[PDB]
Amino acid sequence: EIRAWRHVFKLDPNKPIDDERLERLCESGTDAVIVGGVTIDNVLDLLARIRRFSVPCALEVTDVEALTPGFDVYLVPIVLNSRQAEWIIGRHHEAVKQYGDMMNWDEIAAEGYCILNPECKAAKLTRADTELDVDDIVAYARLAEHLYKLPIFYLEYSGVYGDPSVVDKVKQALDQTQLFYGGGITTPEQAEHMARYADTVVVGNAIYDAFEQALATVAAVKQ
Amino acid sequence: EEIRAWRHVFKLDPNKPIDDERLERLCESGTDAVIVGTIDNVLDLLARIRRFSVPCALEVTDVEALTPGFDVYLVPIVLNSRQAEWIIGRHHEAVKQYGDMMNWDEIAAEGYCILNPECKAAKLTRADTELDVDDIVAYARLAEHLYKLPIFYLEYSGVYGDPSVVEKVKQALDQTQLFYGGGITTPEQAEHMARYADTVVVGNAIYDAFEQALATVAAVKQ
Repeated sequence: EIRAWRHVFKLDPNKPIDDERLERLCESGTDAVIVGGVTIDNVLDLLARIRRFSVPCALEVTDVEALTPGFDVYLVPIVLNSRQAEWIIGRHHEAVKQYGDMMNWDEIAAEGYCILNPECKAAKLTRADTELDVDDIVAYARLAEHLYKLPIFYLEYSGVYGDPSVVDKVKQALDQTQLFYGGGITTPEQAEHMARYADTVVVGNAIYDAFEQALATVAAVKQ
Repeated sequence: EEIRAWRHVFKLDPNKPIDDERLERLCESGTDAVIVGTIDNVLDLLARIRRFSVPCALEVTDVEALTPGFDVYLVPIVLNSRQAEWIIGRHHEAVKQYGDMMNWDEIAAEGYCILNPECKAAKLTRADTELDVDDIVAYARLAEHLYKLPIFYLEYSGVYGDPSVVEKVKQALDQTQLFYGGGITTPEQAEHMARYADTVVVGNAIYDAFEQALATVAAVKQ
């Protein structure tokens, strides 16, 4: 169950990670490892290596081409602040049309993304409106919680460390919907601060850029 | 209200005059609910409906707020719209302005799949109506297992759909309730859609063929 996740690592399947690092990462105490791009073979190869360990393993499906059976959870982004229906339901429709019959709905959890960094690749691809004040962001969180009833609302700051006060304000609006935070977490203090408000804190880039610090984020959140 | 129990509902257009006689027969018909689809005029119609014992719902299509006094507020989300404003845009605007004083316990989302291109709703929302049964089933799954909406709404407004298609959609849904609306003018048409749809919606027929529209209730109930 995702509700228990407090710290998760996110691995880029196009980025290499040696076996000794993968071991240290998977046995670090993190609650889950998310594979997030991407080819189907590389996704399967990485999964097989993770399965050496007992850590829950999830796939974040950003493109149907890399959709792979065998994961514990399928995290499905909905870009709530996108200007294009494509990134809100369109691509989802295409994927569900083709693969819906083989999907186990118990393993699928939608993530109501609110992409907040304009300089990020995700923002540009999805045509996200990042010019948002806290009230805008709060409105999205409330939509996720009450109207769409998504399992997850996800504040995505990508390569920048977000505003902890915004994360705190969003949390107040949420309840049944879980609050995920991602963005520029490199130090344990950064991890700890966001973890005070976010249900679940996601650590990605630091894995490749500052591995030892990335490992330290676990205890900072979980202790 | 426990909307899962609804089998038959009447939908009234507040811009179309309805006399007290027909309103009363409708409200006392045994229908599970009367859905209302100027603010002082909506309130007037509400008050007239309140003289009886039938649940009254407001389907909200404009940013906002919600006119107070209804038992249930129904919020359409047009899943097959090609524009984000009909899926999240206007909903975001509304929640931003009025979200601090909204009672979500009285609000139910309707995952709409608009299936008649000739209607105003389809044209306004830029709905993709050219959908095969697989397309519609895909929307039904999105409504229940990605989005988690209590209602998936097949809207053929004016035209009578294929009951076989409605059967397939129902077979794809689990906990999400299937509403059907479209061209129901006879009790036979109502009963046949009612064996697959959880809830059938009778609208137009109220105005041009009242006796037959009234007869749709018993057809569904029996």
